[PDB]
Amino acid sequence: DINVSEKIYKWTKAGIEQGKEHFKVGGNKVYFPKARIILLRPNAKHTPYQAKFIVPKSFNKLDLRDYLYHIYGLRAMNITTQLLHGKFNRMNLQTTRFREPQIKKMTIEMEEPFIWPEEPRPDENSFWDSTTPDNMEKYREERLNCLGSDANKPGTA
Amino acid sequence: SPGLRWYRSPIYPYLYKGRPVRALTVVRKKHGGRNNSGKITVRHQGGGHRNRTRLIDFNRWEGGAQTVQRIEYDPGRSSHIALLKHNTTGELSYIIAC
Amino acid sequence: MKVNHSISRFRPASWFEKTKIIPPQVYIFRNLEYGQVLYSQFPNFSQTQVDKLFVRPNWSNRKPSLRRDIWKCMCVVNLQNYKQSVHLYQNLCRLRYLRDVAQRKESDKLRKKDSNGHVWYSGQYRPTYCQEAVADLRESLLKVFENATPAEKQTVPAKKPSIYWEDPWRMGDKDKHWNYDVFNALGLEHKLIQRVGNIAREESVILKELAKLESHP
Amino acid sequence: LTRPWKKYRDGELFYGLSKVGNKRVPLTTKQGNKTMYKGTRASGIGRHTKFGGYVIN
Amino acid sequence: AVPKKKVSHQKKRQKLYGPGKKQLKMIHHLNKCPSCGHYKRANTLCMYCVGQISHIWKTHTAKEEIKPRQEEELSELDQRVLYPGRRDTKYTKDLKDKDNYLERRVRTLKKD
Amino acid sequence: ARTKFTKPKPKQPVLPKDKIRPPTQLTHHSNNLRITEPIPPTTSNLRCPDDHPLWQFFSNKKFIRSADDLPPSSHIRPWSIPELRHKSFNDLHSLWYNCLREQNVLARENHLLKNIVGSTHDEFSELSNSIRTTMWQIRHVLNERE
Amino acid sequence: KSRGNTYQPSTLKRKRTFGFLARAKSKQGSKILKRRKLKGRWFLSH
Amino acid sequence: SGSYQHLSNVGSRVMKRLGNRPKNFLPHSEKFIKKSTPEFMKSDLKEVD
RNA sequence: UGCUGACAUGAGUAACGAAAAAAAGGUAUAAACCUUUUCACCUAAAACAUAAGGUUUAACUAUAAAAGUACGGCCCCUAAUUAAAUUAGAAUAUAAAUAUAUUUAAGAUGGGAUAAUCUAUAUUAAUAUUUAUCUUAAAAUAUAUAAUUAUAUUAUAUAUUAUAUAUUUAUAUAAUAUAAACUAAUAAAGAUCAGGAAAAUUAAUGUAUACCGUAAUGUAGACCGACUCAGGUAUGUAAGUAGAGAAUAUGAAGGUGAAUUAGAUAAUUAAAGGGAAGGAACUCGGCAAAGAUAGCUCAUAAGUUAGUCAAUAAAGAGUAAUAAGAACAAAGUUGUACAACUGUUUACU
RNA sequence: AUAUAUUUAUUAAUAUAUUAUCUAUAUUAGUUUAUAUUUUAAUUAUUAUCAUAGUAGAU
Ligand SMILES: [Mg+2]
Ligand SMILES: [Mg+2]
Ligand SMILES: [Mg+2]
Ligand SMILES: [Mg+2]
Ligand SMILES: [Mg+2]
Ligand SMILES: [Mg+2]
Ligand SMILES: [Mg+2]
Ligand SMILES: [Mg+2]
Ligand SMILES: [Mg+2]
Ligand SMILES: [Mg+2]
Ligand SMILES: [Mg+2]
Ligand SMILES: [Mg+2]
Ligand SMILES: [Mg+2]
Ligand SMILES: [Mg+2]
Ligand SMILES: [Mg+2]
Ligand SMILES: [Mg+2]
Ligand SMILES: [Mg+2]
Ligand SMILES: [Mg+2]
Ligand SMILES: [Mg+2]
Ligand SMILES: [Mg+2]
Ligand SMILES: [Mg+2]
Ligand SMILES: [Mg+2]
Ligand SMILES: [Mg+2]
Ligand SMILES: [Mg+2]
Ligand SMILES: [Mg+2]
Ligand SMILES: [Mg+2]
Ligand SMILES: [Mg+2]
Ligand SMILES: [Mg+2]
Ligand SMILES: [Mg+2]
Ligand SMILES: [Mg+2]
Ligand SMILES: [Mg+2]
Ligand SMILES: [Mg+2]
Ligand SMILES: [Mg+2]
Ligand SMILES: [Mg+2]
Ligand SMILES: [Mg+2]
Ligand SMILES: [Mg+2]
Ligand SMILES: [Mg+2]
Ligand SMILES: [Mg+2]
Ligand SMILES: [Mg+2]
Repeated sequence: DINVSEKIYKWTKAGIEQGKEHFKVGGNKVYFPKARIILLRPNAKHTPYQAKFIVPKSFNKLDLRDYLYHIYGLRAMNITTQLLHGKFNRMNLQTTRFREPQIKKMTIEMEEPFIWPEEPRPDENSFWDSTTPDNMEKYREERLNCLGSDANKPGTA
Repeated sequence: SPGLRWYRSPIYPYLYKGRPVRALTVVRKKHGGRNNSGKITVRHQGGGHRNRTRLIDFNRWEGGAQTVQRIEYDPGRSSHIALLKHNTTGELSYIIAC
Repeated sequence: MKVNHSISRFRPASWFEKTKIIPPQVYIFRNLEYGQVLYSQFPNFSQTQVDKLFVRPNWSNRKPSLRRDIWKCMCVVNLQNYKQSVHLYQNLCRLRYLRDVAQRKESDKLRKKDSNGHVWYSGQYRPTYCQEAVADLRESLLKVFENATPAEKQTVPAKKPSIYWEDPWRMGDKDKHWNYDVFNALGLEHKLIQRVGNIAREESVILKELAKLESHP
Repeated sequence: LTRPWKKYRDGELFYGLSKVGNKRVPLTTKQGNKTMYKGTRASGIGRHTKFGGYVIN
Repeated sequence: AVPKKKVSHQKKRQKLYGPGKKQLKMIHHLNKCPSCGHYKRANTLCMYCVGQISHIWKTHTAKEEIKPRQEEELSELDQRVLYPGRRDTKYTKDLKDKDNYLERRVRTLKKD
Repeated sequence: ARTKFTKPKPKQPVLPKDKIRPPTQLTHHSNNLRITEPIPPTTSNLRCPDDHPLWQFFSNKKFIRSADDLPPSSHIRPWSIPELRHKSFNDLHSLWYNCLREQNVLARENHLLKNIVGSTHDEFSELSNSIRTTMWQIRHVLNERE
Repeated sequence: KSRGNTYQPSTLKRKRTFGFLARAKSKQGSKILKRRKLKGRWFLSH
Repeated sequence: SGSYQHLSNVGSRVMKRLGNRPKNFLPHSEKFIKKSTPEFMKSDLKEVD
């Protein structure tokens, strides 16, 4: 009489209305999970009703839903998985090349909107200043690459 | 064409133009003249048209009267084959046609 | 066999009143990868609609693909008549044609650019297309309503048109835009699609319930 | 000119630092024919179906 | 063909620096630019002055930049939520760093 | 090939007037539409709750904490095994989840620090390491209790 | 015709013939792996 | 510095080789480290393990 | 012609690898980067969409979004084939290693339900290679005055008008509407070279829909060739005009115009165009170059193994061409030696 | 059709200037065309590019 998609929709509606899970909870209970998730800054292709996380590679879509709901009360209406690639790198040419980690990221659809806080101004917070790190690296590369008479060339760092 | 000048083949208008009975045939596996070691043990044998081997009867144990339904060309041999049907039970069989 | 479906041809108001498969409405979908917008008369679409709407694609306005995950419903506009629904669909397609072929120079004149003079993008995602789609919807609705305005009780007061948005944030300023006398007189409202279920996956169910509500106002 | 700051041939590649390297590194999800499936230990949840679907346990 | 013996320092140096056609010539044909007393080449214009006039032309004929209204009247929070930042690759970083692979012309000396 | 002996083809047949079926659509789009400026989506239309559960990923609703906001290492210490020995199962469970939530906040701050600004302050890292120390102490205690 | 392009890459064949299992599932391949271990090589097989 | 390296432990062998440098070659790395840092950053004492 | 390392001579020489580019502005910074306009080049591609491969090279770290109905993989099933697996003391044989036969497991380049009026896979109740689409049919038209032929049609793809509804879902349908190509589903039928394997229905409950691929490159600067190498590399679409055609000419959209530029254009070298008088006098040799008087419809000999084999005969005719005025297909006879013929061969003399 | 200026207590004819000669439906599945319907969506004089300098007669 009712399609299974319609039945799923009424299931989710009933869950929200009754305040319980909007999904079916599994039987493999995990009392002490040590998984960590990383909230990410929105992209131009997302809407204020979406949030993206960096999650464990062995993580799952249902796992993210359950984790968010039970630990934070956030209801993810639709979850979507984006598993990234690992590019080859080598800290120097005289070392074995090895692939970078493959990071897993999931986007969740929410019910109420969210906008991140403002960027801090350079003078407000000490950790949020790229001048000192970037200048240190530029001095690093200049000193490592100054071969001959460039040692007397005035530096720009 | 020069390839048709010396092509002769007997024609039997009574032969059956359709397919054989599938239940009495098996796919014929091609070996290429190579044995279980993969080496050519019989030369000059190789690629050809896909074929099915027909399970024809050489024992004729059953007995009784059987009517020949049709005569067919069997690519796995040189003689024609005859499809039989038993008068009492109706089971179908293949034999060498005289 | 019955090769031809409802979504195959372009269906006029006579067809819509003969079948009554859906009430008078037009669907507008957003592409989650390229930011483009697709218009349809039905809750679904096929390759013919994509071909009709992306006629002259370039490295900026690439021709999108029919992978159902990247297509999502932006809005559902509910009108008072099948004539008006067809009129609005035709207006939207015509204005897309004007924007991409006939009057591309002025479309570009108005678009945003970054350094190097390219239309602003993040990846292959260009926000300007959704905004242009909303502007075209406003313009087409304005023309559609301007065409006919009985403003009298001939047989019934008739129902009031609506726009069901995926999210209130998509439409711009409600006062600097969407604040004209035609819309106010017709009583156009701006409603929202309910978020009480997996909207992306159960899109069809949600839209069908909305269609039933509109059919029985 | 690939890079406007290098007008002459000096050894720099179109992209990257080295064209060669070790190829005996372990594989991952992005590499292989369409038939290759490695996985991420994220789904031992249910049973595959005889037709191709998947039923959650 | 192929050399049969290594050429001596004498032979190489006299072959290269010996003949006068291979030697750079002192530039005698310099004079004073009438618009500014600086050095310039004879039967040639002065780059400082030519560029100055071209700069005047640019400042007086530049086409007004195009700043769309919908963008110029857009709030900072909306700009941040619609047009977020991004990370520039090494290629674009170097490309943006322009003063390390482009040289401006150098002024000549004042002729007195 | 088109030689010069070629003969032009005739025009293909045309159905007479009295037999042509009229089109089902007799009216079309308006020939007066004009290209209008795009309308950006405005955030003024949103009512974002201040108690949104995504704020639990920030401390005091700060984008990224300052050295002053962080807890000084002198005043902080991880839990001890004997102190966790006599905490009920509910208390250990709740402490575990509080630790995980704090670690998530520190994780996002540390990711922004090491990915965007690329600094080597390594403060959030050691703070999360202290939390992890408490966590495995809790695990040890529960195992030994059973 | 021209030569030099003898290596035509294909991960399927590369793994089937030079993969770790392709050697660990036999006497001879096991010996190759063991010899490389004894020499101390970092990478035993593709 | 966009690396994601702070999220996974990849190249364990190489990392251990770099972090367990032989003690008799330490001056080799000491030289580059010293000459690649500013005066207000460096100290005249030998880093210890 | 010792080995390694450093540095020389050739030498600031040869080269910078098929190529259309020019101004103005970004910038009194630019041949080389970006933008605009002009000009060109590829266009049955140098375009679009993909497979394989690869130092992510991409429109990038805020980064490539799937329950399925055009989503692939994963999974069920197997082909070729593989397997320290498998078989009363005893499967067989064997210097060891090991090799046979049988089972079982694995293994695509293959097969696998439903679905836009959108759909439902699970548990308990029984155990069809390959190839072709008629001389002849019926109406109305062009038809002639009995022709007979000239054709939609001698078979399918859908939308409108009317005869009806269960409070207009499925039908019985009579009319209206196609020019040339192509597609997937029928029906009938031709030769011999005779054309894969494998996993079974109703009921009652049941479905909260896992994992992985998804960027860009992909007749290539993003793979295999030691190079940003004129080489090698798998599919589908591939505007219109013109044609028998996917030939050839153009090129609408798209993409592009290149790690070399500006002058000058000696001898000489390469690729290309023209040539008075003569026409193989060159040379070992007509090597190279030149030579086409329809491409459609006619017509086409001697020999002959009877096969328009010779034959795409040669020469010739019809069709506007009469001083000529695109590209492409089409390059003459004859004797002899050898070999029946199509085919295969010394990857690189 | 836009823009500046008027013939009454948007705007008609002029001075001109700028931009365009499109789209969209039907004819049983898809592509092309052809004709109907919709729309303002045109038919004369010069010019250029490409086809070996595209081609032949001169110079
Ligand atoms: Mg996925
Ligand atoms: Mg023999
Ligand atoms: Mg869906
Ligand atoms: Mg390579
Ligand atoms: Mg791949
Ligand atoms: Mg090699
Ligand atoms: Mg092999
Ligand atoms: Mg020389
Ligand atoms: Mg020379
Ligand atoms: Mg030279
Ligand atoms: Mg310039
Ligand atoms: Mg061609
Ligand atoms: Mg063509
Ligand atoms: Mg491509
Ligand atoms: Mg799938
Ligand atoms: Mg199997
Ligand atoms: Mg397969
Ligand atoms: Mg791909
Ligand atoms: Mg793609
Ligand atoms: Mg080579
Ligand atoms: Mg190449
Ligand atoms: Mg062509
Ligand atoms: Mg063009
Ligand atoms: Mg390209
Ligand atoms: Mg070049
Ligand atoms: Mg020259
Ligand atoms: Mg001559
Ligand atoms: Mg002559
Ligand atoms: Mg002679
Ligand atoms: Mg002679
Ligand atoms: Mg010749
Ligand atoms: Mg004769
Ligand atoms: Mg004769
Ligand atoms: Mg020829
Ligand atoms: Mg021969
Ligand atoms: Mg031959
Ligand atoms: Mg040879
Ligand atoms: Mg051309
Ligand atoms: Mg030319």
